[PDB]
Amino acid sequence: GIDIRVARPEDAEEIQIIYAPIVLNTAISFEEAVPSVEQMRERISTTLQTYPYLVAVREGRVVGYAYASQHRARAAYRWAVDVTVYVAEGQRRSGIARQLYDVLLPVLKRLGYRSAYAGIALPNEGSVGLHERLGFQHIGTFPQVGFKLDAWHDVGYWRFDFGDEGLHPEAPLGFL
Amino acid sequence: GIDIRVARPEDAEEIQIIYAPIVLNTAISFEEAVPSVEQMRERISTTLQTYPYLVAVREGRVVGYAYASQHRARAAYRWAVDVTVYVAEGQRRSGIARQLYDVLLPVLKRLGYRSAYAGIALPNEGSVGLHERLGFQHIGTFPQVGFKLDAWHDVGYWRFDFGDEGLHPEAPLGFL
Ligand SMILES: CP(=O)(O)CC[C@H](N)C(=O)O
Ligand SMILES: CP(=O)(O)CC[C@H](N)C(=O)O
Repeated sequence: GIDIRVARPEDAEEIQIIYAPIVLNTAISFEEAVPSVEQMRERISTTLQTYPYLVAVREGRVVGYAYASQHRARAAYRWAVDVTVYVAEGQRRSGIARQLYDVLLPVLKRLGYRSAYAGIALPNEGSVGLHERLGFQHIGTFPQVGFKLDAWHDVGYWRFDFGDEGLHPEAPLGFL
Repeated sequence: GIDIRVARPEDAEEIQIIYAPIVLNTAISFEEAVPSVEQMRERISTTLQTYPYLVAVREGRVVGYAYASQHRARAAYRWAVDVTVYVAEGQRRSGIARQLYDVLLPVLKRLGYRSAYAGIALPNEGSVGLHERLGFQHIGTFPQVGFKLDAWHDVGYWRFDFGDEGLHPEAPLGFL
């Protein structure tokens, strides 16, 4: 009942089940083509080489996942990280989401990142409240920055601060 | 006498001369490695395959350049584009920058983009005023997102709305 494990490439099929509808029918993800199970399988592997990738299991099945990712490419951005959480289309009011974050965030802090950023396609008052009750501060919005499903969607950014200012290179999740 | 030209890889050298010290000792660019002339020569070629790359020439020399680049990776971001302008560290109080934007922006609009974004490392009253008097809206700031030269830097984003809501795929600057 909502236990959080480190993900694995074998969990690709159940992560795709969650992600496929989001891509086809929502503007939650700004992708337009559904990645295959094998494609999701390479993503998980690639991510785990440097970043945490978590899954939330319930009754022995994956009902949610969360992974971190590079914020930007330039060197001076290395203490910044993107965070991404998708719960399965129904077991929300989450819950699963807050928990996935309750594990992902402290692990991020340990590795040395100073800030975490979440992209939230607007409107999504449910997703917004979640982040804001975790401590995320809204720091900006890119209006009409994207076009999907015959509509112009804004993208807002929420920052989670870890603090600090001594500056040493962010270590990676033990290179899986 | 302040003339705006479409860049070509032969301008690589003079582009670096402007850009190399900016990387070494400013927070304007978050690159840490100083790019060579060959590296810059490949960036110009690659950019010109899809995006406009401009230079400002006066007295037969480059005094400012400007280029467009992909804003984000995912498909629904395809009508959004990043903009970058660097002028010569002695020919500023520009001038040059305004003339670059006077050319770059309308090209972008005719290419089918709906919004252009400029990322400004803060503080910079010089660059901020420029964008504000051109029509850019401040849409947010990423606080302490970068660390370089023993200091944490905020990055601001300014948006230039081209308008429209009919949505046809952005065309490239007549590919090389
Ligand atoms: C709108 P987008 O595709 O940029 C980000 C999607 C999701 N919120 C995430 O955190 O990955
Ligand atoms: C403020 P800046 O000039 O470093 C922008 C960096 C670039 N967006 C990135 O991909 O890191």
